[PDB]
Amino acid sequence: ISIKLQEEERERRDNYVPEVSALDQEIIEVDPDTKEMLKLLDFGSLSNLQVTQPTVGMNFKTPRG
Amino acid sequence: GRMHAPGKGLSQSALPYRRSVPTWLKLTSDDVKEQIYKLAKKGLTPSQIGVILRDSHGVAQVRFVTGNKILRILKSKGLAPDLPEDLYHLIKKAVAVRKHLERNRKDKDAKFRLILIESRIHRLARYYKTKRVLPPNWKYESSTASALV
Amino acid sequence: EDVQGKNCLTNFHGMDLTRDKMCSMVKKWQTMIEAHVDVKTTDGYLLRLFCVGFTKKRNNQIRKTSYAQHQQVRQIRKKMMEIMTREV
Amino acid sequence: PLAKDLLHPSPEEEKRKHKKKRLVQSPNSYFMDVKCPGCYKITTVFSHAQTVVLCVGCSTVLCQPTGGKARLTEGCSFRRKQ
Amino acid sequence: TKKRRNNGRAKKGRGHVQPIRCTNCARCVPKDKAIKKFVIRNIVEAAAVRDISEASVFDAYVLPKLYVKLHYCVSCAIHSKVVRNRSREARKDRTPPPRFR
Amino acid sequence: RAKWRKKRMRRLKRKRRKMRQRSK
RNA sequence: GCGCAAGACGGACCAGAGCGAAAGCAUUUGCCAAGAAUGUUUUCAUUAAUCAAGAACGAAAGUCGGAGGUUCGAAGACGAUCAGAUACCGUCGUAGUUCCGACCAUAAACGAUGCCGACCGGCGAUGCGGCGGCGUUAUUCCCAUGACCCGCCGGGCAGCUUCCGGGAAACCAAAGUCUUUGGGUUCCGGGGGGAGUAUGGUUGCAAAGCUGAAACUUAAAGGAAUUGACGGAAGGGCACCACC
Ligand SMILES: [Zn+2]
Repeated sequence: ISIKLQEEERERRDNYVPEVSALDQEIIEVDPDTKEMLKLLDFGSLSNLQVTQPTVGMNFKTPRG
Repeated sequence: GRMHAPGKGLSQSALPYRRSVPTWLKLTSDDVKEQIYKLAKKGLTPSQIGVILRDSHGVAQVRFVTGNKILRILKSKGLAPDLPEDLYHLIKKAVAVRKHLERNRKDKDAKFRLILIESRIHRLARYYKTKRVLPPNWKYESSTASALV
Repeated sequence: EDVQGKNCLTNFHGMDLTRDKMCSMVKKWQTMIEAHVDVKTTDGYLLRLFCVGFTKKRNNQIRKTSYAQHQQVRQIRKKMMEIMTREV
Repeated sequence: PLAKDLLHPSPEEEKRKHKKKRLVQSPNSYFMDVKCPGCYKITTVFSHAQTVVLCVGCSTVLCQPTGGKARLTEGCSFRRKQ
Repeated sequence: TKKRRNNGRAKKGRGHVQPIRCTNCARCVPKDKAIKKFVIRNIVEAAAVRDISEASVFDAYVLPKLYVKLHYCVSCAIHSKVVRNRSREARKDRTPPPRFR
Repeated sequence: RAKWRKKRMRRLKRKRRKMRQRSK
């Protein structure tokens, strides 16, 4: 079924945004490989970035069998 | 692919575009030929001389240095042998396979390989007789072959 | 070998593993390596010793199988054959 | 794909190909200039040498042949020529 | 007409495969064509374990198992319901049956 | 089955070898 | 249960794994000759592809002489089942199965798919050789060397996917690049039977192998796929005119 009053209620639910968005962060964690891409994008002056240490063991596959 | 095998390998040598001797090699043509004569008197075939020179003295190609080939140099000095090296090595292998074959009469597979080897011998002998390298009456004898080797 | 007054005295005669143990050890995607030696002890006993071993999978291995090459198992068998000889 | 530039492949594309299958053939070998730790003479050695190369008078082995590039002994250094 | 791309076998790149005997018939079957099962069972069933531990002189004794490799011909695997028939498309599913669940 | 008919046609030939000879 | 002997056989590890021209090849160690792939700024310089004649090898069975004969087992002798069984089931058991030396040259000898060469889509694995790269492990170190990990290159056995294109379709990355019809070359087919039979020739101790008709007879035989009907094929559901 479809009630337009229920449509209005669900639109009131949909028109919800927090005061502080989820995409404005003081610090954004960035891999060393992404930092070089941003360097190629002349974005080396970004101040919210923080380069992190990548994982060393190159073990990202599922065992076979 | 291979003549007597079903293989289709691709491994070989790739000469560079540079036909020119590099500047760090300071050996003159006459000095390069002197090593050819020296190593020819120790029972070294042209293909052995080439690898010795390459590995030790920095001589990538002698056609690029002296403007000639090793067998031509040896023949001009008179140090070339009677049979060509490729035909010499084919007859040597035929004697070895045939010598193993009297102590092993039930070895049916060496009997196949010997047929293949002697077919290859006949092919090279035909090619060389058309080129007037071997006398026209030369013939490969399965029993007398040891006299050639 | 003897019966000393209601007691019979025994001596070592052989040794072997259990069928359950052996059958549990034999698995598929690995390699089996076996050897046998004949060695005489100092005091005059002649023994035939058999040895078995199996290839092991690694902690981070992704591949299914852990087979060993033929010259790798001829070395292992050579080492089994010499350690059993020197220790008897 | 469907518009790949066959005339001007990048250096990373061509170095990854087989030597015969490149646009122009080129070897993967080189001559390297080896120094014995004890002796003072400096010797040119092929990267894929098949013969045990040794000093003429200093009587020291420089390399041992393997299935690919020859293996230098410990204490011997080298540098590619040009 | 041809039913299976592999001819009902596992033979690829070789000429001859040594035969084996069916466990049920004693029939000669190629080793790559036979239906093989590894059975690891208990010597005593759950109907006898309660009567076995109460008579065991060892505390915490673990009862042994039994390891048998069984080979079937195509006829016995079907008669004994080891292997069923299935639709044309399902025939291409070669994942082991979900028994490990 | 063609195998049996092949076997049958061979016994007939083996017997006709005897009943039809050069000496006849 | 403890020993002794005889011949045969190499389980489990053993895989859509490897090697070989194909038949085919699996306990350890040693000797003998052989081989592919990879590596190569070595050498010769067209030396090549396919092949009438002519040759080498060729499962199993089968034939001649020597040796040995465990097991299994054509023939044969029995006991069952059956309306009948000269069969299927069971008890024996000859030749044979094993080895040495000569013949035989045939298989659903199959990928039912000749060999050599070029072009045409992806993806993950696997076996070998080489090249590069964090990091674990051979216990705490020197480097190489091995066992893992992540990629790249060449040659192999294959797999998944695709509106590459083909095909009667099943299906095939070859069985594609075919009326937009020509890269090279060998063998072989021409509706179904008679018939791979007769006859001649040839090989073989034999059994047989190779080559191989005609008279006559016939309107279809055949290949793929589709709806049913049936199955002494497998799974589910319903009914007090089915059972409990
Ligand atoms: Zn069966």
